[PDB]
Amino acid sequence: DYRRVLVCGGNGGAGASCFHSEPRKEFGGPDGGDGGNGGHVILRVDQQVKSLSSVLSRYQGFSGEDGGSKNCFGRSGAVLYIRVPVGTLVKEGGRVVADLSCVGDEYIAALGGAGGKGNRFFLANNNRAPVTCTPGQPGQQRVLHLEL
Amino acid sequence: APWSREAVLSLYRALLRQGRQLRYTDRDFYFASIRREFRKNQKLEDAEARERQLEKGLVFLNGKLGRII
Amino acid sequence: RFLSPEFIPRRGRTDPLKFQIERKDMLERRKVLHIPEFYVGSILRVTTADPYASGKISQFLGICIQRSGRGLGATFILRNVIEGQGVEICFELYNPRVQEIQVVKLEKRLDDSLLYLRDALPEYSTFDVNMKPVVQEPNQKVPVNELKVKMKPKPWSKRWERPNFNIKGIRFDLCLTEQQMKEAQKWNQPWLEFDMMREYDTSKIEAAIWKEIEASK
Amino acid sequence: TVKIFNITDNAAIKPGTPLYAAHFRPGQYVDVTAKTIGKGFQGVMKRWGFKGQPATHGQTKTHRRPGAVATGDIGRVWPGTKMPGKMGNIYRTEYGLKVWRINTKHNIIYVNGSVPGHKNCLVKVKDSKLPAYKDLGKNLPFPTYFPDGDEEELPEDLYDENVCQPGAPSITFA
Amino acid sequence: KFDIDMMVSLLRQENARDICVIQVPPEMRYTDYFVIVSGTSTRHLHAMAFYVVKMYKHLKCKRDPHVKIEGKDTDDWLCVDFGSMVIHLMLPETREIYELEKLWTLRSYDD
Amino acid sequence: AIQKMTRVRVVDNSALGNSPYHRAPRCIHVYKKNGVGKVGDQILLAIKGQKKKALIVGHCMPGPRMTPRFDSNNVVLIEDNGNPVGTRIKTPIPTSLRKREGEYSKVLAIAQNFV
Amino acid sequence: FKNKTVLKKRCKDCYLVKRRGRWYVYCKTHPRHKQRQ
RNA sequence: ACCUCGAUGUUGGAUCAGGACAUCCCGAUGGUGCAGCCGCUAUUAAAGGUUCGUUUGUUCAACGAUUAAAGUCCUACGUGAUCUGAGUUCAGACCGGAGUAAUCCAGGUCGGUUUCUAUCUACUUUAAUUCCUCCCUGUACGAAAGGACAAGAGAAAUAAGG
RNA sequence: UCCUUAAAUAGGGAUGGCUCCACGAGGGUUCAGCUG
Ligand SMILES: [Mg+2]
Ligand SMILES: [Mg+2]
Ligand SMILES: [Mg+2]
Ligand SMILES: [Mg+2]
Ligand SMILES: [Mg+2]
Ligand SMILES: [Mg+2]
Ligand SMILES: [Mg+2]
Ligand SMILES: [Mg+2]
Ligand SMILES: [Mg+2]
Ligand SMILES: [Mg+2]
Ligand SMILES: [Mg+2]
Ligand SMILES: [Mg+2]
Ligand SMILES: [Mg+2]
Ligand SMILES: [Mg+2]
Ligand SMILES: [Zn+2]
Repeated sequence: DYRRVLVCGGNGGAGASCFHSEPRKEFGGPDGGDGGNGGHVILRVDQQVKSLSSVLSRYQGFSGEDGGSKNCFGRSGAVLYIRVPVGTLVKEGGRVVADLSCVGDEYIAALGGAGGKGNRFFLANNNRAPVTCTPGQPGQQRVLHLEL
Repeated sequence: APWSREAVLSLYRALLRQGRQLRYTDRDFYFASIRREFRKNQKLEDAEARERQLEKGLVFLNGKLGRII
Repeated sequence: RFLSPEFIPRRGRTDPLKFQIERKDMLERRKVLHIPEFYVGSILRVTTADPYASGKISQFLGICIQRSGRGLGATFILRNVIEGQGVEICFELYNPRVQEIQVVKLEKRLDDSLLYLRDALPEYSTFDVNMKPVVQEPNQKVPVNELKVKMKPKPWSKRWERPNFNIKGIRFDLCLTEQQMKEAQKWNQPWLEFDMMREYDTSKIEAAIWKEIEASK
Repeated sequence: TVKIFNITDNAAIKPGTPLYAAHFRPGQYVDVTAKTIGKGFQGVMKRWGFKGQPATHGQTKTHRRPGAVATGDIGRVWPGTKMPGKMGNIYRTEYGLKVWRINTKHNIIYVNGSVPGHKNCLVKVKDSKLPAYKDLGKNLPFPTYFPDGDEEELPEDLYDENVCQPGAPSITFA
Repeated sequence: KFDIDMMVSLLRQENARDICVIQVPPEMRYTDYFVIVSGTSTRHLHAMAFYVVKMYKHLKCKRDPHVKIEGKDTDDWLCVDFGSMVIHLMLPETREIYELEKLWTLRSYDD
Repeated sequence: AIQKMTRVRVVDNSALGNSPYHRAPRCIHVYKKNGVGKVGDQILLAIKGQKKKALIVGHCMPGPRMTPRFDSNNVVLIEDNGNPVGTRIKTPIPTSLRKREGEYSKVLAIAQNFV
Repeated sequence: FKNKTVLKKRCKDCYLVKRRGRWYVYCKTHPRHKQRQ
């Protein structure tokens, strides 16, 4: 009938900033792996679902793992799906941000923050030893109201 | 064009006769199916397809390959 | 006197009593189901009850392309093509659910195994499903069909041209070059026909089996 | 071969008494123990079904060899590690094999499935110990079958109910 | 007993929108009776299929093994295979696009 | 035994099966715990650059006695729900499909010939 | 039960009992209050 | 910067895996914003299991298809006198850049010898699990849509032993 | 961004500089076949 839901998209992992060193190559270069993206929160329409009792009032999109050493990347946050009845108006502040009437329809409520880059990403001929590691972008956190 | 002009009509008559004693199936649906089969197709075939059509109709009439009960 | 192959046992250390018991069971089943004489290459129609269906009988007609196994478990695999789809079925002779075996066309082929019919043309495996059975004279040696089949392109299920197969029913001249034949001859193994210790003499075994069959009668 | 059977005092039998295949009956479940086929010293791949190593792509003299036998820390090999050695020729038991038929004339038991050991090998046969077959001995000859008793001369062949006896009309699944 | 008479009676009682029956010859190794029925919607199809399955389960034939219900996930075509008969529930569009009638009356004389 | 990457013959009336394409259909996945497909087992199939479910209805690998061994690995296209994509099957279909676990009534109904 | 190092009664009906070696806060009206040391 | 620079390159992969539980699945329970199904959360449980492919040395990651699950780790970032050398490491040569040049490079690329016959220790034959289908039963629960346990039966798959 | 695969960190295409005809145990990609 009507449910106030707090969807919080995942947070991208912060890239690492390390450097390689191996027996016969001491200055082996950057190993900062990039962080995984945050898992988006997507309201997928469900025909079986007929009321908004199922949907919770607090959804936290999974956050991506931080980048590791050895150029290891971070597992991106998995997509969180909110099954909703067919014909569900989604409104932020009386905005009707979505209608979600058709079967198979889906609206991305809170996009998971993108993952942060590692130093090896900035590695280049000009930059032979980057120290930068962009922090993982924060995930969206908004309050969406669902009306049948 | 067909095997004979009266062969098709006699076959339709025999099919309707066999549908007269129809017991389990929907008689109206059976008649509608026969009408569809003999109207949607039997207007403008080539002289060759008539033989195959009447042969298959005759086999259906015979029913040794499955009959409608 | 045609002794069915399954009766003659493959040599081994297994006790003769096991063969005696198996032959007793096989003969006692034959007393119910008449297993006619037939050879690899002869066309057979087998009627068997379907267990998947409600006992509805099923008939399969095809050329027997191999006779394998011994004892109660003996099988014969026969082949055909239905709507252009090659199908082979391995029928167990003594399965209690084969209602009947009919030798539609009794004949012998140049080879004791026609597995190469898989690679031969489909015509040599096609056989009319409703073909009527032919009649052979009561006192007459089984006809030997000297047909030599034509083979499709060289990629085959097996290297039929190799000597070890000892195929005689294939027109190798048509599909294989003389160079290919000479290369295949590299596996000749001429001594294999002259090593006398490799030969399995079954005269006494056949005589004993015939005595057992006559006693059963 | 002489084998020992654990019995209750109820089933004691005077030494010297013969035993016959009819001591069992069709439909019973039995256990058969015997020395498996001896395969001699066998490599790890055949003995324990190890994957081995690839045939090509550089593998030098390692196609059927064991990999790392243990970790480096322990500085030893754990007891019971799977290593190449003699396979088979040991006593193994198959449990819960159904008795499909008994030929009394030749004293033959038809036991479902495979049994350990080669042909003409001596097998020790006893009533199944599985819990499902705990108390199925009500109808079996308790001490043993005594032909000398001659209560009813058994037929030549005793068949289980579902067995397609030879000589019966070809089965139709009607 | 549970036979094609029971089939037709139950189906008519639940008011199948259209019914048809084929006497499959014994030489065809499938079954004896091929029933094809059309229904209003997937809900009606499922309802009538469950009803007939319940009647089969409740009536008789304890020794007869239980019976599947195929096509539950699909909405336009269900089918129940009994020991001697097979029923195919569907919608008008599925029936007219699959033409099981011609297939099972004219075995090798159709497209 | 239809594994991954096997080239399979689409024995069906479906447009996907009967349409020419530079790449023959290949098994993409065998819906079985062990990736070995026998008669009645479902598989994924790459037809015309598309993923489609299909059903095994015969294979070259020998099976148990009394069952037919076909010359080519035949397969029938089935939608995700289970409805066969095609409306007719020409080559013989083994009768053993009836008693196997799983839904096969639709396929048997579509089939013309049994073996 | 929620594992707590310090056990606190939340409502009036919560009661402390030392069972099987450790303290528990049991509650009938609000079984949500179940706590284990 | 404490042992090893008086022949151990290193990362991945193959093989075999031993171990911890801070449990991914399967088992038993408490709570729930637990009607049921899905779930979330916490206690207990390490017997068993924990997939295959495309790109790329790549571990990781992305993507495709699955699974009951595709767990986090330690084991000389386990294991190279069991294997591989794909990146990386010497001699050769290019692109970009620095340098007057010789040359150089945490950059990109093409190529590039992986020995050992085992003396000692150790070791070398020690009651299964899960998925699916049916029944219960489209029953409990629910207004409906949906949809259960437990128990039973059938099918398989893997693992062990033949 | 498009093609190639189901999936594509691979491959292909949107005075000097262009221009691959031929050739290459050069380095990548690939159809089909082939095969332990
Ligand atoms: Mg082959
Ligand atoms: Mg190998
Ligand atoms: Mg080698
Ligand atoms: Mg494509
Ligand atoms: Mg100091
Ligand atoms: Mg724990
Ligand atoms: Mg460490
Ligand atoms: Mg290298
Ligand atoms: Mg470099
Ligand atoms: Mg290189
Ligand atoms: Mg080179
Ligand atoms: Mg070495
Ligand atoms: Mg050595
Ligand atoms: Mg490649
Ligand atoms: Zn309280």
